[PDB]
This record gives sequence, structure tokens and C-alpha cells, in this order.
Amino acid sequence: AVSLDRTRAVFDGSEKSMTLDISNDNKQLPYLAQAWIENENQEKIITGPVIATPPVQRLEPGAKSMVRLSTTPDISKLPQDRESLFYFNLREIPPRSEKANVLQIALQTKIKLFYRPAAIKTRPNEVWQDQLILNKVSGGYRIENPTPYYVTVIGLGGSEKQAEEGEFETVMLSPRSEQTVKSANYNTPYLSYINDYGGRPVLSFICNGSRCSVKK
Amino acid sequence: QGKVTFNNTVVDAPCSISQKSADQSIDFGQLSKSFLEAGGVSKPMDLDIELVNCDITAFKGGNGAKKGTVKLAFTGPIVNGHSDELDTNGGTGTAIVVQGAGKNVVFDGSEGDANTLKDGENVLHYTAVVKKSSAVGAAVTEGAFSAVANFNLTYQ
Repeated sequence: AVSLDRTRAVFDGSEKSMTLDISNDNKQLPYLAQAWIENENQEKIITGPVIATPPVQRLEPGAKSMVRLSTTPDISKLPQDRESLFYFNLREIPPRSEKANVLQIALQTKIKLFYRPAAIKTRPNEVWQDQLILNKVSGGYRIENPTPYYVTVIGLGGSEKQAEEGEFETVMLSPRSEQTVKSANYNTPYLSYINDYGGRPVLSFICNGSRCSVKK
Repeated sequence: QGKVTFNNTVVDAPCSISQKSADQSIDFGQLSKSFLEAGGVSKPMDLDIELVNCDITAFKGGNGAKKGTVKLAFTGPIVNGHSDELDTNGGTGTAIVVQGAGKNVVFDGSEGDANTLKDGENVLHYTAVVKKSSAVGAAVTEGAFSAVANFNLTYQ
């Protein structure tokens, strides 16, 4: 019944807080909604540096509401030249059932919350993923992410279509890091990632030797 | 920001679930203690979960989709030593087993099978049954029971 408004959240470090819209899509009964933050290892975080308020709230039928994301002073301890990873959680608590012998389902949504420091603030439709680099390795590719942001790769293929619909194990590269993936040799590699808005663009590479970069 | 911001850029949303019932429950009806006590298993109840607001082309995909952008998983209090048996309230001695694509659902957090999407629609089809708890000295007693399972969707 309870739902969130986005599949990922970017917290602009130049600000002190932001809100996320939540909703009770049930038109007959009230549902409770719990919200909380987890660190990069999905461990619950209660005292900062990122806080979700209110931890719990009641949503009448059809009600819309919000959860506020804010930071404590210690948020300044996080590095300021790269993103830090957090997770936002939204779990509903359904009303007690009227019926006797019953099984109830309670949805829990978990999305990525990227803390983007002011120093690396980004423009409305800025693209940094075209900075990714592909290195041919035995049995596949080593995907390099030389940027200060987290990049979620969801496809790699020989054609734009294959990148989009081909079997691929989604992998997320931390800032200034790399990861190896099993793959066939493609003379024209196409890669697909998930952007801030949940969109799934596709990059086209041009290889020179065993190094591949996005074509200008 | 995201939902308070407005422009041409579409921002896809997480799923919202709903069932035939308003309280997101399935009623097993009265069950026979004698039948359960003898190893009997209740008639499978349909546990359909409708996914709205989201692009289902990620849950076993709609019209295809082989990639996995959303991880599915059930969580709930299990029976001692049996992660595939949702423990119950009321002390009746009963437990609940949910089956997906022919395989039992485990309630310890492990990635479930995002492959139960009824080909053609936006509904995840599962089946549930009640049985005597598989715990030492269980003993099916009479009385009402209930259980709550957490359906966890994590987005990449």
C-alpha cells in the first residue's frame, strides 16, 4: 500500500536536507510507514550522519506525505571529493486483520541514497558516465569508472539492442574504481547504466588496442 | 528534488503492491486440527501480488527482459531450523509455506525468485498452505493464527 516516489535518491551536499514523497495507495485502510537509513554495508544507522524523519508515521487511506532526509554536523567527516553510499528504507505496517487464520504481506522498499558533496555538485542533465573506460581482459572486460560518482552498469553488448536487453549481472562501480565482467569480445561495445532519474541510457564505445572509450 | 521538481525528465518509480484484500491478507478459513496433526496440508491459497506504478520489465520482465534491476526477497520469523516455514502467532502449532515457481520461498532474506510474474500481466503469483509446524513437539492445537511476511524490493 505504501510507496516511494523514486528508485534512487541523490542528496545534494550543498543543502542541509531534502524530502521524499511517500503515498498510501490503498483507498480503504490506514497504513503505518517506517523510514530509516543504512550505511554502505546496509547496516541501520540511527545517529547520523544522515537522518530520516519521522521514523514512523500513519497514512490515512489515499494520503500523501513525506519523509525528510537531513544531516548532522558530522556529515562533514565524509570525503568531499567523491560520493558516499547510503540506503533509504521505507517499510509499511499493515493494519491488524479482521479475519482469524490469515497471512499478511508488508512491502519494504530499499533504494540507493547517494551523498553528493558540494564540491562535485552536478548540473541538471550532466553526463559523467561517458567517462567510463573499457579494458579488454581475458574472458571479458574491466570496466573503469574514473569519476567521483557511483555508476550502476546494467548492460554490455556488441549492439545497442544487446546492451539493453541482453543477459547481464548488474554491477555498481564505486567512485574511482573498476570491476571485471565476463563477456564476449565486441569490436563495437555498447554499455548501459542507470542515471539519477532512473533512466537507462546507452553509451557507444570505440576500441583502440585493448582500451575502449566512448565515442565523441 | 525528484517529486517536488517538475520538467520533461521522467523519473521512474519503485513498485507499489496490492492484493484482492484491503489488508493485504489471505484467509485460510477454519482448518481441521486432526487433519493438520496427522501431517495434513491445507488447500493452496493463491497469494497474488499486483505491482503498480512501476515498469514490470524487471520482474522476470514483461514481454521478455533477462536482466535484473530489482532484487526480490521475503523475510519473516521462521521455524527453528526451517527457513522455508513462516512461524505463526496464536500458539496453534501451525506454520506457513509459500511456493513460487515450483520452489519454496525462504524467509531469511536470501534473494527470492523475481520470476513469478504471470506472463502477460503485472501480478506475481505465489501459493500458500498451512501445516503442522515442523518443530520438535509442535502439536497442532486449535485457535486462530496469523503471520506477517515482509516482501522486500531493493533497487539497483
